[PDB]
Amino acid sequence: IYGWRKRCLYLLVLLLLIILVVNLALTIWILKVMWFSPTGMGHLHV
Amino acid sequence: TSIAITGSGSCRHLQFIPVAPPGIPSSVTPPTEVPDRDPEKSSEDDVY
Repeated sequence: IYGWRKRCLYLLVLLLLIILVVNLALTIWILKVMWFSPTGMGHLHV
Repeated sequence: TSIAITGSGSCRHLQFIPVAPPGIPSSVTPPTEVPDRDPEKSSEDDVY
């Protein structure tokens, strides 16, 4: 039934949405505690 | 004319000629003690 077909389709869309949301949260974290710059981590340069 | 008997050496705090000195020295001001303490810290980035 295309009905439950579409239902599970945007259920999968919802799952991809939550994984993207948590990934952006983790990457904003990974940018914050790192003081990240193209020169390198922190105020030094690797 | 004049005689001035003055202490020295081990008699630094002693003068023996009476000139009638009224000198009263002041007191040393008490400086605030400044101990330096450097304990470890968890990151304040935990807040953010």
